[PDB]
Amino acid sequence: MIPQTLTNTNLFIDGVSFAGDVPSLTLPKLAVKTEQYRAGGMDAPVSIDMGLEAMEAKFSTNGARREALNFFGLADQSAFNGVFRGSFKGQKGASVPVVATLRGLLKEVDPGDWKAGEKAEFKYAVAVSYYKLEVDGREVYEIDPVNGVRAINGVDQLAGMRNDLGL
Amino acid sequence: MIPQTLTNTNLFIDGVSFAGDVPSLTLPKLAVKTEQYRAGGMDAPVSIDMGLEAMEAKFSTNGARREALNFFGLADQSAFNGVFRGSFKGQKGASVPVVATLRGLLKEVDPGDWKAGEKAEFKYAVAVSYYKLEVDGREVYEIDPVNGVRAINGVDQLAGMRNDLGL
Amino acid sequence: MIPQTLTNTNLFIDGVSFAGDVPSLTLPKLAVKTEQYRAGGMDAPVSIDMGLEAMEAKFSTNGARREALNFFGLADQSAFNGVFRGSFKGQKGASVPVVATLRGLLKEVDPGDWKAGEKAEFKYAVAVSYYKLEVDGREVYEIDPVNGVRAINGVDQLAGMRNDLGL
Amino acid sequence: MIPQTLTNTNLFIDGVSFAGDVPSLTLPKLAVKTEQYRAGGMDAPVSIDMGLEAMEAKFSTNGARREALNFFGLADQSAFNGVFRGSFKGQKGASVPVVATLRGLLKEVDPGDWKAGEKAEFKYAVAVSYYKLEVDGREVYEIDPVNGVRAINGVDQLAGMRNDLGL
Amino acid sequence: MIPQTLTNTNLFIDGVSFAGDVPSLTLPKLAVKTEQYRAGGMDAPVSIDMGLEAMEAKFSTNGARREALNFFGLADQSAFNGVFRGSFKGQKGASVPVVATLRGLLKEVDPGDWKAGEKAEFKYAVAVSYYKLEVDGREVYEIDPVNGVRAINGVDQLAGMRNDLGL
Amino acid sequence: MIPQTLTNTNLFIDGVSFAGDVPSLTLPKLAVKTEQYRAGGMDAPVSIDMGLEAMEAKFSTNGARREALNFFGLADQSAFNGVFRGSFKGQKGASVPVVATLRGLLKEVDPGDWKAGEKAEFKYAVAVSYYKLEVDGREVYEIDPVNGVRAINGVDQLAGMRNDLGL
Amino acid sequence: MIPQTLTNTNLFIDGVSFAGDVPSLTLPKLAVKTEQYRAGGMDAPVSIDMGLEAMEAKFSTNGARREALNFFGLADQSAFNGVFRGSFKGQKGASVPVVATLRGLLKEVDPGDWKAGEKAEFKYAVAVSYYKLEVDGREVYEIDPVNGVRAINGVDQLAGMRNDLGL
Amino acid sequence: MIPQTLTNTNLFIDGVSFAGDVPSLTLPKLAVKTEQYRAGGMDAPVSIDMGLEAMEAKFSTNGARREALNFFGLADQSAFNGVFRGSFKGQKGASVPVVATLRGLLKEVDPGDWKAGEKAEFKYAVAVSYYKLEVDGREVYEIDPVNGVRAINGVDQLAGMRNDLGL
Amino acid sequence: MIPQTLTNTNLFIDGVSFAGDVPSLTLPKLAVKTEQYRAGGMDAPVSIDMGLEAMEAKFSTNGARREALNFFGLADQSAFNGVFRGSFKGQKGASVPVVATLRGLLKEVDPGDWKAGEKAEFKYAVAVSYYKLEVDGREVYEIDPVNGVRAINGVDQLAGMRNDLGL
Amino acid sequence: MIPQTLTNTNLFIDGVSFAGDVPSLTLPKLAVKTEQYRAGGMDAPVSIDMGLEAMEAKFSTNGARREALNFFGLADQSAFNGVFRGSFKGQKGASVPVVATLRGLLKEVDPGDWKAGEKAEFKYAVAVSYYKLEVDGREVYEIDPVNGVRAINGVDQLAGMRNDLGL
Amino acid sequence: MIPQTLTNTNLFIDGVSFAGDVPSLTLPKLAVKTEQYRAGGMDAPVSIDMGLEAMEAKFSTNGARREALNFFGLADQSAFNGVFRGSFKGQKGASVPVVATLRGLLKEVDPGDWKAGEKAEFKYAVAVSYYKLEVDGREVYEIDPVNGVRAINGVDQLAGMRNDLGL
Amino acid sequence: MIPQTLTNTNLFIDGVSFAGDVPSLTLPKLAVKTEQYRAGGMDAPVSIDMGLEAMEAKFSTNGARREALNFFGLADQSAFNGVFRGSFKGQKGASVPVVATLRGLLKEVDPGDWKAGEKAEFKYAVAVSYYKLEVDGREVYEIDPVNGVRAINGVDQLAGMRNDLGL
Repeated sequence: MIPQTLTNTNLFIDGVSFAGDVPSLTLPKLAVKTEQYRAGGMDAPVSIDMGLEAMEAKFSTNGARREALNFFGLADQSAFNGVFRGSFKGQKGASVPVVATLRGLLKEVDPGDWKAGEKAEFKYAVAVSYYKLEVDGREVYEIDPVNGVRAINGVDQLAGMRNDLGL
Repeated sequence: MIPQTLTNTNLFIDGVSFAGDVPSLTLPKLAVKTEQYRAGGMDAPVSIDMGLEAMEAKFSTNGARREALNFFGLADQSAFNGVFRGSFKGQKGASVPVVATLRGLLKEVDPGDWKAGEKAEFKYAVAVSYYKLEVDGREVYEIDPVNGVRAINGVDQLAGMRNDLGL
Repeated sequence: MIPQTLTNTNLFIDGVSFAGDVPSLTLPKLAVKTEQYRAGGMDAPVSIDMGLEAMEAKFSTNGARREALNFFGLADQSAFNGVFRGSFKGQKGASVPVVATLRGLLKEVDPGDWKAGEKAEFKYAVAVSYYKLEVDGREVYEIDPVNGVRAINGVDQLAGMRNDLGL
Repeated sequence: MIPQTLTNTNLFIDGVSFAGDVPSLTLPKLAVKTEQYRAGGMDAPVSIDMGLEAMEAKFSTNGARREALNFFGLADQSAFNGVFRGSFKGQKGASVPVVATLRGLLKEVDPGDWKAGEKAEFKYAVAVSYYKLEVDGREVYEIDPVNGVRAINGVDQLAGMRNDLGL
Repeated sequence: MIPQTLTNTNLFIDGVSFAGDVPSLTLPKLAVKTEQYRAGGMDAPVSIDMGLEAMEAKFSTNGARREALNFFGLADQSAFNGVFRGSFKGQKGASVPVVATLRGLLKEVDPGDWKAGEKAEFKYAVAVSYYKLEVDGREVYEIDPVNGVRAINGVDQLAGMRNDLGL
Repeated sequence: MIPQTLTNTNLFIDGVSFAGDVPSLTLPKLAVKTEQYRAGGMDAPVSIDMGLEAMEAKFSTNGARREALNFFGLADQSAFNGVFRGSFKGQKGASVPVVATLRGLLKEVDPGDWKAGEKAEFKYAVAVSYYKLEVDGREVYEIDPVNGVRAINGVDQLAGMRNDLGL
Repeated sequence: MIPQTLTNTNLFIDGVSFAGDVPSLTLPKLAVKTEQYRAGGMDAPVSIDMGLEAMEAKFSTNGARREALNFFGLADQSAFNGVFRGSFKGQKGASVPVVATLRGLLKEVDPGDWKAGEKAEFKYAVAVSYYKLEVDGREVYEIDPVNGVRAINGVDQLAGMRNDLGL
Repeated sequence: MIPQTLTNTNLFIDGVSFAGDVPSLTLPKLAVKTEQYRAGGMDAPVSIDMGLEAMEAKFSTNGARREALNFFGLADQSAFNGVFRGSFKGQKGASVPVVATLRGLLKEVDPGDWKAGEKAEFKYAVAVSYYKLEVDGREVYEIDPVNGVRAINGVDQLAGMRNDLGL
Repeated sequence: MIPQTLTNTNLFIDGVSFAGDVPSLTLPKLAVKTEQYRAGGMDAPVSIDMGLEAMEAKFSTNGARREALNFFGLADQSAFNGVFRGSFKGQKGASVPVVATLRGLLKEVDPGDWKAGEKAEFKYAVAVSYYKLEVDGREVYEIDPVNGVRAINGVDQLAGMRNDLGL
Repeated sequence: MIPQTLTNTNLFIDGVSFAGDVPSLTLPKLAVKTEQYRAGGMDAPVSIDMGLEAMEAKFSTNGARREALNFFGLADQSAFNGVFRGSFKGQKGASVPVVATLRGLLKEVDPGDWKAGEKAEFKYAVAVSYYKLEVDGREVYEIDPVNGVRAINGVDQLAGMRNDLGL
Repeated sequence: MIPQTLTNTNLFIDGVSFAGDVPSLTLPKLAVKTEQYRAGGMDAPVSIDMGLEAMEAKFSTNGARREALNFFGLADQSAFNGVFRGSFKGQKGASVPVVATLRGLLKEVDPGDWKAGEKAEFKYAVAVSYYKLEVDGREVYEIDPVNGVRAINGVDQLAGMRNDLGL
Repeated sequence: MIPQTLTNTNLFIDGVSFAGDVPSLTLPKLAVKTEQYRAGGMDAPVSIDMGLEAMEAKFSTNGARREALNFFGLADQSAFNGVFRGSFKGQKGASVPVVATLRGLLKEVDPGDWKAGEKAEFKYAVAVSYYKLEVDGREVYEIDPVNGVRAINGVDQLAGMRNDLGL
């Protein structure tokens, strides 16, 4: 119960600050692989959580930022680290930091149309292999796909699966 | 026969009020699985009610509302409760409350593009496993898919199906 | 040879007047299942009338109109009656009533985005099982799919089919 | 020399009309037992008419139509009567009735997969012991296998065989 | 070599003039069934004329014009006659009449959204079984699909096909 | 003469309800061992009813339903009971129960491909040693193979055979 | 060396034109009874021409065309005459007629599934006892199986066989 | 290195000038059938030139230009000649003529919506069977598909193919 | 009576975890050698349990997993152990482990088509000589073919056979 | 080590060029009659070369190409000559001619379904009695079955067989 | 951490400067063929780098630039060289050159609609067979697909692949 | 426990690299001749290893690769050597070489349909007489059929057979 939204952002990659060239910043969309499930004895289908969808982050630059141009197509996937920061200010004089540590693959580099008097707008896309979202210094999520972590507030929801499969 | 429409809204999740951060609120669309049916002796197809479609609610926030960010991807589906409220005011000085109790899965979390001076606009989607719509304190609907309830004004339309299938 | 168009409308359901809450009214589209037919000895295909398409009416409300919210998903299909009225006024001071009696299924209920200061705009859709259109008090059409009626000005075009099939 | 095809159908069994539940209707395929015949003095084989193949009709229902469910496996073969009707409409406003009186055995009852929100689609098959096809009220064929009738336009083609065999 | 375009139009159906209610008039699009043909010894494909596409005219009314509402879905296809007229005026004071006699099926009737203070805009579509276009009183085209006519300036281009097929 | 089809289903085994896990339900196909019979003096073969074919039911589950996993390969054949229920709803508000009591052998258990994010889809097959189909509470069939029952509407068609063979 | 293909077709039977109802037309496939022959002193088998295969034409109708429905199963084989015509148009404005006179047996009549709003598609098959193919008014082939004719451009290839066998 | 672009255009067909009615003129798009080719030993796919795509020109008129209305659907494909002219003026006082001789089929005639006070806008499309583009009086291209010409500045790139295939 | 299905899997061989490379996992199909049995005095055949069919498991890898590539074709059959694990999660927050201990022969290794930018998809097949299925830590089955065990819930159904044969 | 593939083709028969009508061209498949051979002292079978399989070429036309329609069923087998040409262009500007001289029997002529607005697609098949494949003007193969030639790069592999058999 | 973007551009082809006619310049998009990979023991899919996607550059001209009009469809693919230059100026007085040497195929030439008083806007597309991007005189990337180079800052990421495949 | 799959491939034959023309590469399938064995005292059959199946490799080219076209049908079987290489890259920056040395017979050469603008796709098949698979430089398998070798990790599983048979 208070107005609040984004006011400013910033991007870190390999400790390098892009405070100055992140026009668009995108936190990877989160979804589950809902399988609409209808069986006998039930009229209306119910969705079932059958795991997460593929994550994909995105962030853009307007200049030839050789840092994060040199992380495309590396053989060492998951070497592309990253931190998405966002400053959420309420109505009142209070600021909520939001942090999304990423680690994965710089999937794509898509230089837009160079129109000779218009912004370059390099679009990137990242295929995420690790996702930790923090709000106000507190863990909200932590995915680790390959290790089987899906944590909510520090509670791994997948502990039962890990027990069933024996890691 | 009176003008009337929405004037203001509010969202409750787990008793927490979001009176202040619900720019877009969406009641789940309702449909039936009409199978266009044409047989011999009839020129034009007739639709047949073969059950309901999948429900999906949606609601959005602009700030890192840790409540309802921490209900994504939980193992305990249907733990995501929810109440969609809407205040319908007529022309004259009268107000009609509309309430849609929900219970299901927080299917999706889709943080929009962070553009550094624009609203964050976190989009969520909910896969609904229970739907009770009330208007002016009176039951309009109640779905319970897994138990086989499709009630209109308190009249379970599926009672014949439940008798035929023996629960 | 006179200008003329719609000026105002109204909706009846179960004798209840919605004179006041029908922003959009839609008469069900009418089509035939034309099968583009080309055979030997003819260069260009000719369409063949192989029956009608599925009908679908639509009408919307902005308030929680409990009448016609309580006709969704009823087991008794074709209990959803309905009358679409439209007042066509010419250039000169004359008014032509257009009436489309409907009877079928309230197929769908789709509450739009509740944006907290914008109209609700409940979208409905109806799967029609009976369609009688009247203009100026005169029968233009009457479909009855299940009985095999497709009348034009009172002339059942399907009488030959009914004779061939023996009802 | 006119476009024409099927527009609508209907099924009668024991005088009961299934005007409403015949999604697929199949007239029994007709063939002769061609024996590809090659002899001395001829390069290319010629087919010889050595009688008809087995007939088999088919028709389907989507509901538990107790009429024609209760004609399976009866001891009294040929008690399963039947009339396949089809309304062939030309391009112009003319309708040609096609009628295939059948009489034989309800050979098979094959309820399809009940998928809980999909049509039932009971498939039947009929082993035919009598076949009279009529077009526009005129006899086209009449088979009577056991009596040795194969009539074309009222002309029993098997009269020579009946004379040779002495009935 | 002179500026020229459409200035005004009119529609006749069954001799009835709609001088007053034809907001949109559409002459049926004409195309050939080009099969992009590439063979050995040729690099680039060449299109081949393999006959015409299906024709479809369209015209709209804003009032309940009972004439041409009563020609939908008639059993007698090709009873829907029609004349599309268009007055092409040059720069100089000269007017070129364009006439497209049509005859076919009123395929479709699609009453637009009745918005209570907006034009009705009944959309129709016609499946054409005969097309004669005239410009300045002179035959430009004449299709007759079922008889195998595709005339240009009175020259049936299909005469060779008619000779080959023997009508 | 009314539209009607399946809307929902359910399965009972040993009184246990699987209202919730029967994606596909299959009633055993019914056929007779038609021997296409051609003799002297008849041109076209006639099928003869020489008894029924082997029955086989099928039903599937997506979870490890230990009930009906523990009925495979039991020494006591015919201990696998079962009830296939199906709710056939007409167009109008009426529901027709269909019941197929089964008793036989759980012939087969075929766990589909486990694809790590897709339904399990355990396929079963049942070899039926008893089949009673009921529609709307009325006996349609009753097979009892080993006792020699083939009843239609309560009329054992095999009574003549039982008399001839002396039980 | 010119593009060319089929553009339109037509069928004659007993002088009756089916210019209007021949969706699919099939000229009988031609083959020889190649016996793959390998002997001593040769590594790879060579095919030997040991006569022709059985011919079979096919053509279909969508309406109850009583002409060519009344030629099935006639005692007088080879009374079913027939002419398959095809208009082959090149790229340039030239048309090549192709004609296949047939004479044989209407082997088969296979009415497809009547689906109540879909084409009937009567499939026929013809067992051919005479085959003359003409292109551009010139004899390409003439088979006469029973008389021992296999002519190419008017040259009976079987004259040596006829001499050897003495007719 | 000089500014330059289109300033004015014109169309010739059969020597007739349409200096006055060519609002939109389109030179046929040119492409090659690139097959994205990836093999062993190479990470990234390389496109391969496997011939040209289908060409299609377009040009429009607003009046009933009987010339080029009378070239649709002619049996003599490639009788539709044509010359697309365009005057490219630089910054300085110099003009570069661009000429695209065409020859092919007037594929399509698509009269737009006649809206009674709006331009007619007849859209045409041409299927091209010959394409010679000239700039400043010099040959840039010449396709001749059927003869196997793809010339650049007078150099047939397909000479090797013609040698390999022996014309 | 609860929704439930597979969400994730894992494979163990010789204690080595393939948590990361099991795209497809297949539990061996289970069947009995039903001999359709018909005798005198019974119309319809009854299936008889005459033992189990051959078992065959399958599992696939996309990388050269030297573990389980080195168990093919070993002289010591039944040295190929194995554990198929599957995590079945219900609707609610509960997880059911399913375990199938296997022991037999790695029958087959079938590397799919290596397409240079597509998954390798090594297909394996296992010929099973021992099968214990467990659900939720409880024995469902245990086959031991060579020792004559077919246990259901710990009850050897073959004890009578072992007594009859004296081990 | 260079990308390369087919770009265009052509067919010669009796010196006549079909540059324009060879949509599909097929070089005859080559195989050996491998007899999977397993003997004592060897675990795994080894294939043995026991001669070639039967060859069969194929090529198709869409028009009534009287040349190569008049070579079917000739008494003089091996009079059907033929040259299959194919232009293989690399990535770089180089073209590799591939030539397969054929000589054998036009085995089969299979006119596809004439669908009245679709390509004719005459399928042929050739039974080959001589096969010389050349690449870039160099002999790759030469079969002569009846003379016992199987040459690779001019080296008759069958010379030992010819010596053993004395021609 | 400094504002920076594109201010001006230029194109070189074959050493010819188009300083004056490059309205739109496009550097080829870079991506990897991510295969979303999910296996056992992991909830969420991880993308895998399986090589690069097809590259495609684009650049446009408004005048008939005979240079780079004469490089379309050349037999010698990779003869189309090219240099994309872009001047990135920061906030402060500093300029960063960006250079993308290209070499491949001028895939496509697409002259836009010539509207008689609007820019011509010739669109080209290039299929790239070599890509070296340089920023500030330093190598950022170098692809060479056919040789297997994917260099980052001079470090060939594909050296392991080249070792594994032996070039 | 790491994601990994194929990324790129290559083929060597006689030391010649086909780095550039191996669209599909197939390692020979490996199986054993399992004889499903059931005896007295055992309910369920057990498979027995009775030796290996026939091996068959496959690899394809799109150009006339005279190397490996000139190894078909050679008298000297097992002169066709070969090395199948595959680069398996994990998630992390590591590459696993897989090598399958082959030696046998080029069994088959099957040039696909040459469609004049589509890849040639020469399919080959190899009958293998020697198979050594290596992963990461380590011997996984070595078959030598004729010498009786079936090695796993350097351990000849057939040593007992060789002792029993005395070589």
